[PDB]
Amino acid sequence: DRINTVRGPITISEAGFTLTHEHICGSSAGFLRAWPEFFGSRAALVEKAVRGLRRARAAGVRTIVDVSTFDIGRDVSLLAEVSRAADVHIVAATGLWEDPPLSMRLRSVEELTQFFLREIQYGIEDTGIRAGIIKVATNGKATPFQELVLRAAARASLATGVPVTTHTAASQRDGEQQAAIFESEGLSPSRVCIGHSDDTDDLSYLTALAARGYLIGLDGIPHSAIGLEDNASASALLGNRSWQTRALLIKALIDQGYMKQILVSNDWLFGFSSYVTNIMDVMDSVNPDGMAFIPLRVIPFLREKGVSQETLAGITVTNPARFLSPTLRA
Amino acid sequence: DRINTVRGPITISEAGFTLTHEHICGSSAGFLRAWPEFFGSRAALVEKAVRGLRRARAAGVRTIVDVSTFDIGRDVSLLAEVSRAADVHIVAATGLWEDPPLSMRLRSVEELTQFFLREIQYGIEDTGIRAGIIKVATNGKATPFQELVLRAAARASLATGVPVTTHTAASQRDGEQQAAIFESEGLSPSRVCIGHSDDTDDLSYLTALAARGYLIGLDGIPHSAIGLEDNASASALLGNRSWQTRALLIKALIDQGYMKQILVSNDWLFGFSSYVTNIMDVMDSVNPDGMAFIPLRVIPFLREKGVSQETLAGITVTNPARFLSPTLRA
Ligand SMILES: *[C@H]1CC[C@@](C)(CC)CC1
Ligand SMILES: *[C@H]1CC[C@@](C)(CC)CC1
Ligand SMILES: [Zn+2]
Ligand SMILES: [Zn+2]
Ligand SMILES: [Zn+2]
Ligand SMILES: [Zn+2]
Repeated sequence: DRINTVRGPITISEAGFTLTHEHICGSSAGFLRAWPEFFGSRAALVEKAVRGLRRARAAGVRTIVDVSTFDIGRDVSLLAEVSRAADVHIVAATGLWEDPPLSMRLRSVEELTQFFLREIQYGIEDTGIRAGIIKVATNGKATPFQELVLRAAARASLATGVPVTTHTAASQRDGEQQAAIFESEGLSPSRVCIGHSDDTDDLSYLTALAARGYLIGLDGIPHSAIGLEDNASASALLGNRSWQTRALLIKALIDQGYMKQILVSNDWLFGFSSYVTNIMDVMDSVNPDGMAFIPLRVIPFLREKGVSQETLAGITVTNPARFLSPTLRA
Repeated sequence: DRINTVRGPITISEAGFTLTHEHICGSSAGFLRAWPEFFGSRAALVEKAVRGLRRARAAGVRTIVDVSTFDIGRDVSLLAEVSRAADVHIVAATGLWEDPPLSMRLRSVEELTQFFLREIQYGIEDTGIRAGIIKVATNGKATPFQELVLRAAARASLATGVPVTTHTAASQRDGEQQAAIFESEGLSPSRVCIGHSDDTDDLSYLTALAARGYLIGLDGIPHSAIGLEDNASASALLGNRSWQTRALLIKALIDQGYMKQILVSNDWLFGFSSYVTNIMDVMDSVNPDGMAFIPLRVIPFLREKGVSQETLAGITVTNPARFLSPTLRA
């Protein structure tokens, strides 16, 4: 019962209020090292992230789970530096997202399992920092390689107790296939969060997952392009459903009896090179609260709509602790 | 008139016998750092590369051009270590090959030009090592992003005098479109090598490029799967034309008056993670000479077929020096 962070193991009690799907920087493997000026400078990115995490900490956040994989350009040295300076725990991820390079896409399920286990059990690169979560992705029907990634993630989870969290095209109901593959490997749904699930309003899809034991990641609450006029790229990324609409899915699942299975987050970033240039500026204009958006805006909104403080504390503290603490069956 | 290597500038005289298309390791950005055990260990890869380069040096090679880009997982610290230990100059590359990540594929022609110029004029990552060549790629008709890469490579070459070298699907005559795009930006064909050109027997394609001034990269001479029975992956990568057939294209271009435009190489590697597992073992069984294959087997073969020593010295020493030495018009 300890959770690996970029600064070492922490007890479940130390995690506190936890955002379960966030990014310091959404990039690509090697990109921050090769082209730091894309972000102004590495120091500028560090400074921005520390300011943002300090603001989140002032609003009550104690831990974020950075679900950046290898192919999101996860730099655990950057995460450790930012975590130290902001006094916010950061859980790092292994796994693979939607942009694996050839050297990953040509691998077998066994090889991929070895790589994920390396990052969980030994360390990331030469840093000794161990991942506390496994991140995977589909965008519609899984590609053949994505099927291997899902299976390898299940195998790594079954060996270590570390949970799996997923990226979906929620409107395509990807979670159903993801669940099918995970269960074919014997993985407990208690160890899996189906993420980007606030991208859909289909309650039959969401409750079908929750009914069989999955955690539901409502992780992009502030993502919306409403009020951005004539920005095609921002609308394609963020959608045109309001943050209130996304947040009300939290209340819906509470009202259906799934309060213990909800995980809430911002899916925010402090740099973002894997999309159009200046998307970060657009996103910061939409949501200047950044990662503090959940505690500063969503929690009071749900309280106004009748959700209790106790229930929201369970969702933001108890559920992330139960999810992250390593086990085969949570 | 100095050429950048991973150990600093060298004079044109110091380059000597030069292989113009080689790789220490064919991988993906960040992969060697994240999963060195894929290659046994980093130290094992270093040892293998040093042994191979020492064998090449004993056969007469003095310089190789490592045309690994960012997305081939070029590790210039690895190149410098291997170059020091083997006493063989290594020229590093910028540019982009066929596996760019999202953080590259979303960039503009201007942004890409900035990145290529960074690696030529300032340094690669934080190493201060500067690229001496720009590598680009198409596989058939250029994708929209590949058109931007080709244009940015031309712009970087026009600003610095550093040459461009290309990957083609030679049987699809990619060099014709590559030339068209390069020339639309004003780039001199004297600054461009159209590579993998030994993958085709079409002399009308090859002479059409050479006639307008391009250098012709006959750079995969030992690549052949003849005599490998029932290895689909090796045959798809290496082809079923013999090394003698590839080598005779050198003689053909000499006989057509293009001796000053021929560049010859092995396109060898000491590690190879961007293809099927154990491809390196298959390749080493096909060609145990590795990068020494050109001087030990191809040069004597061409001499037996009537090519003079003087002409082969011009192709292996003079042409690479004229190609690499920075200039707008060579
Ligand atoms: C938390 C306490 C339970 C209610 C009131 C009903 C599920 C929701 C808020
Ligand atoms: C090098 C000298 C010229 C010949 C004999 C004819 C082009 C080829 C070998
Ligand atoms: Zn995602
Ligand atoms: Zn995310
Ligand atoms: Zn190539
Ligand atoms: Zn090559």
